[PDB]
Amino acid sequence: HPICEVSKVASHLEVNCDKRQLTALPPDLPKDTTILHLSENLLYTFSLATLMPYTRLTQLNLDRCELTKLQVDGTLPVLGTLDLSHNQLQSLPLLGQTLPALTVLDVSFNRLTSLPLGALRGLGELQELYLKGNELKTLPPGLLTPTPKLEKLSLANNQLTELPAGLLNGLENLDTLLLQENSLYTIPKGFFGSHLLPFAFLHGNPWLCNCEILYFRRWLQDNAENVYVWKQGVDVKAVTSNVASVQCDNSDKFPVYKYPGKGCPTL
Amino acid sequence: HDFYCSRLLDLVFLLDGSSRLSEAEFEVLKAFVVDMMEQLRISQKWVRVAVVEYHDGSHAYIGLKDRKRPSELRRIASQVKYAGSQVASTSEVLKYTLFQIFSKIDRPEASRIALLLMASQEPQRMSRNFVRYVQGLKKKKVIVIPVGIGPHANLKQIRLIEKQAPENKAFVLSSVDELEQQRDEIVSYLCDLAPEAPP
Repeated sequence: HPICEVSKVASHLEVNCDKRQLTALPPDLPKDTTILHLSENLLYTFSLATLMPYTRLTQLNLDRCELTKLQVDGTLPVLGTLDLSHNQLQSLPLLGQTLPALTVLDVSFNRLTSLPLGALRGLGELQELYLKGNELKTLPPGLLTPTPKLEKLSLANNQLTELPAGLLNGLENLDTLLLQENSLYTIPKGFFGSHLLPFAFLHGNPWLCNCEILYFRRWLQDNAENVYVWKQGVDVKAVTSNVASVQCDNSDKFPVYKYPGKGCPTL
Repeated sequence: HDFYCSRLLDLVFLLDGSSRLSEAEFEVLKAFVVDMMEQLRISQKWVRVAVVEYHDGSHAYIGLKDRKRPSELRRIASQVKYAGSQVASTSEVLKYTLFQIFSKIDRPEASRIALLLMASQEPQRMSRNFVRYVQGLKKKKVIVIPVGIGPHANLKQIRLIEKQAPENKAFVLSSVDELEQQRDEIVSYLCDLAPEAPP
């Protein structure tokens, strides 16, 4: 092919159209094309329907493409991975109908202010959802209902002030929750329920240490081993275990798990 | 430079970042890695890799999907900052790898190996779920090749490994000075574990 690269990696037919200023999808690409890289180009907009010709398309990358609008037509039978990270999308598109096989969705680092109700309808197979680095303030109620097979959720780095109490309902396979760097202050009663959740990041939050942070206190106490800190160092990333990071808003960086709850109700 | 193969491989490096290894000795481990890398087509196309130095939590320097020219990698890998901490939870880095490295299965036909460079012994309070992880990993077709080093290598953990699966063959070295010695032999066993790769 003329513009993009091709290369049979094992049993996958990978195509690279990355970082070459493209504005829109090239023409006649391989008919086996399983993977497509369109990163770092200049598209500002795209339309998944134009990909239907690629009936083998297992994976797609449209990251760093200025996308401010994403048309979602027709249907992509087998697409399981969709990267839309590092774009300028004002609003999360409804992938459900068109991407039935999606298991990984990444819209981290965009301009998202809110997620429409039923935003995820139709994505049952979904396992990883990343919405880190956005401007969401609150969430829809049954947001994650359409997706009970979910293993990772990232809502870190947003301006969220409160979570939907039954946000993790149905998720009995969730193994990573990322919420560090947000505006949360309390945690709904029985919000974590009874799953194991080996990885949860809750640091970087103005936690309001009052009588209503108590469910969250005990919880932390029984999960010290499950609370980690995320540190990036432009050449290194670090996930470190530290329940102590979840600290009290004003209370001099006071560990929320150690908050006495003095004077609070008995039960 | 001796013998050297190229295959469908997803190799993870786990370097002990405890004090049981001098800074000077850390370098000799880093060297060991840079070599291991050279003897392998570096690319997200044949042999992907990752370098994580641990102790309290992991410190990811490279990732399997990280797109950077081989030259670039080898460097970074070598610029891995000495930690020398007192603790290095083996249970932690494996909990980490199980869920943060091999959570999903991208290249299903390739082999996976978690070269575990142990030089110390983690505080027993942290091993409660150790086995789980090794199991959950094996369940993901991930092969763990623990490579004990020095007088403080946690043998029981290297042993518990060896017997969780056949490919979980262990390797012991009196010191870092003995890596450049075993290097080849090791990268061998790897070759015989993963499928051939076309140039």
